Amino acid sequence: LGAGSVIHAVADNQDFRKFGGLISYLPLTYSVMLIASLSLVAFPFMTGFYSKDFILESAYGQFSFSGVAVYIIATIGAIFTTLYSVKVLYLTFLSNPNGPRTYYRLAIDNFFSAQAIKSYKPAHEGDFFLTLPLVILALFSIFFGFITKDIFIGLGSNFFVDNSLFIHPIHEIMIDTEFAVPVLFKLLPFIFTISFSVIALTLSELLSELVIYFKFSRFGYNIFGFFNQRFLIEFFYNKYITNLILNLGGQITKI
Amino acid sequence: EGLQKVEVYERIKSLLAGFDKVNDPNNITETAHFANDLGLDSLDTVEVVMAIEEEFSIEIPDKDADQIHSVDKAIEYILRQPDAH
Amino acid sequence: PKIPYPKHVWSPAGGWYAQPANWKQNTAIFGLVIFGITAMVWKYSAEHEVRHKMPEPDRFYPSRYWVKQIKDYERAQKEK
Amino acid sequence: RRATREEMRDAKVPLAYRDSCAHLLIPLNRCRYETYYLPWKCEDERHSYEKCQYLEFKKRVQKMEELREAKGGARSN
Amino acid sequence: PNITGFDMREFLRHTKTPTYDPWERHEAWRYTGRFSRFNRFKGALPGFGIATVAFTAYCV
Amino acid sequence: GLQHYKIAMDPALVRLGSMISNRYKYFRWTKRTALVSFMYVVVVPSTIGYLAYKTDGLWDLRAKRRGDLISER
Amino acid sequence: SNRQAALSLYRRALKLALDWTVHRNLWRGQALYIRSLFEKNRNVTDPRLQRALLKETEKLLEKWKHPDPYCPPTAPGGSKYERNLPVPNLEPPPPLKF
Amino acid sequence: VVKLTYPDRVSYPREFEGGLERELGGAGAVRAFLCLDD
Amino acid sequence: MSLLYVLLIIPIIGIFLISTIDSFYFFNVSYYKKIALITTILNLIVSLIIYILFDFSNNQFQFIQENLDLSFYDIYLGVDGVSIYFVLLTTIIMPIALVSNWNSITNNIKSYLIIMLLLETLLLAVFLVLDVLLFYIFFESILPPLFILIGLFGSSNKVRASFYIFLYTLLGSLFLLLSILTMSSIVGTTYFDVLLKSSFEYTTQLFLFFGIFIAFAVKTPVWGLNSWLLRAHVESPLGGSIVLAAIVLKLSLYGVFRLILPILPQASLNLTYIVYAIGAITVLYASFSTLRTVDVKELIAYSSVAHAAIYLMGVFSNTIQGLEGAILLGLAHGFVSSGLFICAGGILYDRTGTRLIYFFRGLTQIMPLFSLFFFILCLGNAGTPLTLNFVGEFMSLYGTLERLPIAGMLASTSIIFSAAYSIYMYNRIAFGGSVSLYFIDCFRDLTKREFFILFTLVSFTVILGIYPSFVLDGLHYNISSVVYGIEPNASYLT
Amino acid sequence: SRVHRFLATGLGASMWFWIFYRAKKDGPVLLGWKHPW
Amino acid sequence: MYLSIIILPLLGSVVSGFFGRKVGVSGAQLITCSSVIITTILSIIAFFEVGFNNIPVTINIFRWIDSEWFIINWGFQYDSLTVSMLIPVLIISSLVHIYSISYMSSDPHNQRFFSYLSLFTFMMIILVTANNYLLMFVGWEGVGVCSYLLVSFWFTRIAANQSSISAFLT
Ligand SMILES: *P(=O)(O)OCC(C)(C)[C@H](O)C(=O)NCCC(=O)NCCSC(=O)CCCCCCCCCCCCC
Repeated sequence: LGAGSVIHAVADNQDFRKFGGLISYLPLTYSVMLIASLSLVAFPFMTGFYSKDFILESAYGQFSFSGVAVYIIATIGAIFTTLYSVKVLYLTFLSNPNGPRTYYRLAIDNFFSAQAIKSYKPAHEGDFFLTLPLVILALFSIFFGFITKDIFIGLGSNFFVDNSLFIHPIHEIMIDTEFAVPVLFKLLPFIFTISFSVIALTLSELLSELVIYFKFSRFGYNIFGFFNQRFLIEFFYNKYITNLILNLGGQITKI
Repeated sequence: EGLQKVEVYERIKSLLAGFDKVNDPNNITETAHFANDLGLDSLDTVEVVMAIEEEFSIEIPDKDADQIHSVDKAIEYILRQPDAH
Repeated sequence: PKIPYPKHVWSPAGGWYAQPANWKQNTAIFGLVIFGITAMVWKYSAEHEVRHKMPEPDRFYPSRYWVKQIKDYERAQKEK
Repeated sequence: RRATREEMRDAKVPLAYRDSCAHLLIPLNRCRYETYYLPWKCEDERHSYEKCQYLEFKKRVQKMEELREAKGGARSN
Repeated sequence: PNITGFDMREFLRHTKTPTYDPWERHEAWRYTGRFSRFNRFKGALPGFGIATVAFTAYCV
Repeated sequence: GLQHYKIAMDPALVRLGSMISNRYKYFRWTKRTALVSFMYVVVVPSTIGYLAYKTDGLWDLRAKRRGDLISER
Repeated sequence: SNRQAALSLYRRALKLALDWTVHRNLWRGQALYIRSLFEKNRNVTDPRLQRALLKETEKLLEKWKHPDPYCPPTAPGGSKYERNLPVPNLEPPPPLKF
Repeated sequence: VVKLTYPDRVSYPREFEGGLERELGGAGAVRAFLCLDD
Repeated sequence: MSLLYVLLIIPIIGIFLISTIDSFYFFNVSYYKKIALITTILNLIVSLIIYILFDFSNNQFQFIQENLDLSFYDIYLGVDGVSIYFVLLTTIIMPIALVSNWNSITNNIKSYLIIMLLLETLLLAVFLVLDVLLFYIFFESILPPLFILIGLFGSSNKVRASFYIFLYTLLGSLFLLLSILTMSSIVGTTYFDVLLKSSFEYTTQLFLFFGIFIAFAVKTPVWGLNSWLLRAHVESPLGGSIVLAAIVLKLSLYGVFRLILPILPQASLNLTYIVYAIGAITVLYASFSTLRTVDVKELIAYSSVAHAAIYLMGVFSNTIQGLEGAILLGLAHGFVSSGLFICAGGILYDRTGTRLIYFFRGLTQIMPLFSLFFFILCLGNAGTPLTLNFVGEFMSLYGTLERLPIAGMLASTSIIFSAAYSIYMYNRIAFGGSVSLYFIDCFRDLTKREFFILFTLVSFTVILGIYPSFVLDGLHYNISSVVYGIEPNASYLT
Repeated sequence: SRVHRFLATGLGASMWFWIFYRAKKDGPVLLGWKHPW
Repeated sequence: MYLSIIILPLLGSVVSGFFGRKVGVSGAQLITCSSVIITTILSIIAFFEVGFNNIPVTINIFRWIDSEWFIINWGFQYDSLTVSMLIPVLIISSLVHIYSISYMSSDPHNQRFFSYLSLFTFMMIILVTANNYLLMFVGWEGVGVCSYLLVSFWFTRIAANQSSISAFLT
């Protein structure tokens, strides 16, 4: 929804390559998306903190090979979660403008003689119907996690006592999730979140050179293209699944 | 409501006014040919087009990027396409 | 602006930029229908809502005033 | 005291918490029922329940001290 | 290397703001007070400054 | 028999429909084409039929509890 | 011939660079290297290598082609392209008994 | 990498008095841990 | 007089009424359609009276008539659980088939109306006769009216289509006839009550199974024998196409409930792996080709081949769920197939004169009502829930799977592959652009005639999709009789 | 339209205060310095 | 009450989509949003009643399929899980309904739009409130068709068409 008001501000553009600034232009829109992203990245003491973070301790609480194995996999995924979380915030909001003049040309500077009435349209925010849901979700994305933590998580909560969610004692990990896990692993995602973000803040608007150097290297060129194009999975889907169906149909109905 | 004659003429004027490679900002008019009137060459013309479409938020196809060689044609070409923001 | 469109194309959902001059009384006319059969649903729902655990009288309970399975039970419990 | 099945089953507590340490869990479940599970009214007895679990946990983990020693620090899982 | 002069190192070396260029005047407005580095980060955390003042009051 | 609306009949589209309609008249037997006809008419259904025969009556889930087998043969 | 297409390569050459480098002040100086590179081959006249020169550069555009170049929304490949299309035929249907 | 270097389990399996035989569906069902091997 | 014989004669009054008015009143061609339409509504009323009297829990055939005048080939009529919904379907469809060609038939309107009214008498008699020789007498009698109907009111290649429907049916039936004749020489009769209680040697059952299955695999049609359907279901007039895909296709499915299941028990139980190989190969091949079909009518026709395999696998599943869902699938297929031909053959072909999907694109901009119904019909073809087509597919597939897991699984690909061609057809015609630019003339939307034959057809498939107990209730007791097998603890109770 | 900025900072003021207020009590718990009791 | 939160989102959608001609753009919005809002308010009540007080409630309207051992009902069961499921579904659907009032005042077909989102809301309640797996499959396929109908909402987008196919077919 925060992105949706962004798209309405510009002429329905969706590319980051022509997004920037908009801090003064969309103050409310920036504020909510930061609130949402912080809960998305599991910033401590947020709605998403209790829900997203507990997983890793629950994953690590099950002291098995698989549980520890996916803890690394989840954490490295959480690391990249931070990266695009700031990428949306940086490129759209915390960066130099990259669109045309009309997105930012305010009325403070005259810049016009006979077209003062029109042609400004400097990417204003939406009306009440567009902003009210933003504010309503903003409160939930801050507090709703803490209020219901005992409701769902708790420690011995009896909310699910009509056999709605059945759990078998043979693989209980709730007590181990809070006690046996070392303190470092409990706060480890917090360490990575605050750390790996500032490198992105350092790599853009502070240096803005290492990322370009890494792009143009032959090893770095393909890793950008490979991940951009979705691991080529749809390529392997269209050519060898659906085009195959479309040719078996062709063989049957002609031969 | 849409783009007007005065909307495009002055707005495009502030673009090439920043050139340090034109003869002078006072040599641009409604019918300023990119080569004869103000000082530009065969390679600068496409560089202007790169600017025009970027600040008009449209595309200029290679077929129609060659008839465009004067500011007068720019006014009529853009008003032809209502895709302009 | 406004996209041009044919004026002959009858739509059940309305067409391109459809709004009648009487969009209010017609809205009111339809709104009565939704309410009318909602309580009609609510009546049947209130009559077939079956439960097995009874609530404490102290606790907040909005359904104590319309449902049958506990209204009879509550007055049956009011006999001692 | 320990909670027998006949009195503890009627409390309707989850299967994973049917342990002998759930004596203090029955009063804990009541307070959440009393105050809609708000996590700022049942603070006292919430800590009281975590007493028995924490004390039990240390007795449990201390048992590994001889258990994994008998295997010479081998892999128990 | 190639028939056309194209060096990767020289191509990447020129990846910086040029000392001379015919395009600052059209691109100067971006690097002004409206979108300066200090002004862009002036409201990175909108309510952070106000919240701390109230936080210290609660402590005292 | 009635008349319809006016249509920009495309001869390329019109002639493409003629060939699809009349393709049956030009089929011939080739090394390739018998192999295609043989795979899809003979081999493939023979494969399903062989598997259906070989796994018929073999499984039944109806009320098999813990400690009993899905298989019946 | 050999002139219309030559400008087309430069039309996309700096455009391709911008779609790789989001911070276009980096791209701003990037074009000057591209610009001066074109200026070096100024009075090349013989089509024998001039045609081959255009073939060679087209190879490296593909070698540096972006995974997804930028397009404006109201453009082929844009987001808003062919979104709200009016009917091609505004006149009402003629009197027919169907 | 994780397989060669991953911590061993810390807590013992929970001990349930009576094995939860009755509450888990009787003898014809999966039971809890009660003085079994480890 | 039996209500069943009332069903067979009212169309004969209509034929006699239609042919003599010219001797009474240049009578307008509008009047004869009025008589033909009313005559079918009367059959619908009688069939509805019969259902309101029908008893859902009786083994004896109901609404029989005493004869006591035995000749060598008498006509006996009966209505039990399995055959009544087939009769009910026929009397519902036929009024809609005539309305679908209310304007499209121009020349020989008397001939078209007389054939269809005759065609109705012959089709009801198939589900009503009470012996297998009578079954064959009426299942092959439809060939001459169908032959002349196609070549008198058909599309450009009607001559080829009429020759294909006549020569495949005749050949398959002759193999069926050799089996029916063998049964009568063993049992001494064909009457259902006498013949059902006769058993047969295992070898006899195997050879009796073939001939009947040769016949029903041509008339199903299973893939590889389906070329008559693509010709005679496209080149036919729209009403004939509706009858050929809603009624004629379902005589073979019903012929399994009289000729294969109760009298060849051992033979069916051992030959299912052939049938499921043919059925799964049929689903699988008839889906891929209809994905590539350019004729819009041929795509709808050849999806019937895809669905007819699913309920063909459900009647050989020996499961009470499969057999019932098979009848439900062939009942729902009649509504959705009828509507789709109306959409393609009746609404597009009338306006455009063409059936090439190349010429159609984005009709939703101009035809909002047509797009609506053509979307529910496409969902029903895809077996989307809330549609009786879904319940029939689901119940047939469970029965097919429960009988042979690998075959039901290979049948279960239909969920993936029927939605593939039903929505690919929907987005190419209704969606996919503004409007096709080959239309040099804007199109009118659905008329009131079109809006009402589609509204009925999707009404039946939806109402019986929320509440299929209307059909399932009367099917239960009689379809119990066509199962074969016993349980160790429930057999031979003493 | 200054009301938009007030909502921007007002939610921004509601946030960044819920953390320190909560870190004052729950902060020592997750750090392992002091157990919840 | 518990069967009402199933019917209301359905009722707004048919009036929005089949009589949207006769309620207009603003009427279609007011009817459907209110229906969602009303369904939202009763959903939070059920969460306070089903979960907090621990009373699951059963509704069995009538039979859907009845074949031998197979008796699937149009029946609905509220328990702790489905009230929790219905909170994010109903809070967000309402907000998105409000968010679309501003969003699509320029899109012509605005009352076919508001019916689809209220038709999506109906089938998500069906999915989570079922007694059984088969009725769940109604809300299952129902949201799938609602998604196709919304992905290709701008059906003159070829891109929306392929995307709608992919969503529907996958
Ligand atoms: P005006 O300037 O229009 O006159 C043009 C003339 C007629 C002089 C022609 O340019 C001409 O005939 N010149 C000689 C032949 C020619 O075409 N020369 C132009 C230069 S070709 C060349 O040098 C090849 C490479 C060009 C640069 C390619 C850059 C591609 C992108 C690189 C970066 C990719 C990653 C971002």
